[PDB]
Amino acid sequence: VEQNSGPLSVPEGAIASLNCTYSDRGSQSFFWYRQYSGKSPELIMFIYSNGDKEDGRFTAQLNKASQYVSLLIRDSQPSDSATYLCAVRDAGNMLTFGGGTRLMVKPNIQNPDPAVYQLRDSKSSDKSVCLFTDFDSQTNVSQSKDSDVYITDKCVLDMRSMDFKSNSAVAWSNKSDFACANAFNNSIIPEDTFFPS
Amino acid sequence: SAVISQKPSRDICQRGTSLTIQCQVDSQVTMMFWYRQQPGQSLTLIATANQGSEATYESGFVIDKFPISRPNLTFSTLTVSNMSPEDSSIYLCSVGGDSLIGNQPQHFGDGTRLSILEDLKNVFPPEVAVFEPSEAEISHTQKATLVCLATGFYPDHVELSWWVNGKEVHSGVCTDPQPLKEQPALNDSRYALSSRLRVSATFWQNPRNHFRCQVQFYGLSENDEWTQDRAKPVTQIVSAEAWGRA
Repeated sequence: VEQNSGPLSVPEGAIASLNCTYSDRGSQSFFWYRQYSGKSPELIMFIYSNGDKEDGRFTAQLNKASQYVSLLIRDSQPSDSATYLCAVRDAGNMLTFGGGTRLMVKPNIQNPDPAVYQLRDSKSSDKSVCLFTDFDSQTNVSQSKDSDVYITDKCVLDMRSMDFKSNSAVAWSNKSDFACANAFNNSIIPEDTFFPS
Repeated sequence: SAVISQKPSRDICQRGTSLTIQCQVDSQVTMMFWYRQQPGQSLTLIATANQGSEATYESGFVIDKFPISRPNLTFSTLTVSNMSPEDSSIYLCSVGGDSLIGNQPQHFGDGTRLSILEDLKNVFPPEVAVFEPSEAEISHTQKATLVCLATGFYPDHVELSWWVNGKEVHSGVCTDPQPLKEQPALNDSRYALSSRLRVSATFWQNPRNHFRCQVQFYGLSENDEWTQDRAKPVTQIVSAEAWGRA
């Protein structure tokens, strides 16, 4: 039995701490995996004896007396957001995987400019699209209370050439009374959220 | 350092049929395993493939349901027998243990995304639409955000990408990690998916720039029978595009 935890949020630039514990004290090998939402698990590094092991911004800590393995991610970036799995090999060749710990490295929004814009309608679509963008990483986007209104969770895009990151959530619906002024009414948006006419 | 090749990549199969997926390694590795994992869930081991004998199945998985055959060290096949929609998952192949380069850790293959439907008539390709940036965002932030919606597709076998002036771009692009159900209570609900491309207002306001939202859909194959007035939902690319404007 190998035990991970669940969902974790770490500020951009801080150290992300991921730990797992195992039951078999006769374990000989310990591994960390990184897995994105679509891809398959990818081995990031491994450790066999007690101490720390650095491999760039990754650090693997092992204490076999206390029965824990750790993965430290220094100078964490939003691209580190994935599910991190801890695997432990017993006295034989059998690997016991953990449930995995989902990591979310939220970006630092230096100049938060929360606003809800209405994008230009598409002549090929019957939907009106609203964009809640440029809010800071502490704002949570709640699900849709209306049935035929669809709201996605917040997304982090990185304009690399401008060194600019921003959050954004999309809301759309084909109702005739759908307006962006109340598209995110079921969420706790900032009070200074800009609502252009 | 072993290269694991899984086939097929993905497949849409009827309920009650059987699919034989395979896993081949370029080098001889001792241990070999078969995993099952749904997107977002945890990795659950099915069995450990033994060479020239029955595989050792974990609790819950039986041989009559998941026959596993490993002739040599570099080849193994898993058959999902009498498939039901509950067997829909991503089937992983993992190899590890002693090799010519020594005892290497377990690395995984690319997996086989298996979708099992009650009726293949429910396979629909996505409808893709691009929404041009808001003028209020352009004047307020000097940044223009395009939004792409892929809606009404089933199952969730889509791959969204943005293309600017014929070149696939990754900067300023964020797509939803997983599609959302259009009617979550319904078990046959079709999926929707959003994605944003954000550029500088001056780049969007250049009418020479071309913006295309490409959505690769993986559907039925040639051998899959199809008798409907609707166009056969084969593997296809559905796109929506927009030029710049000032």
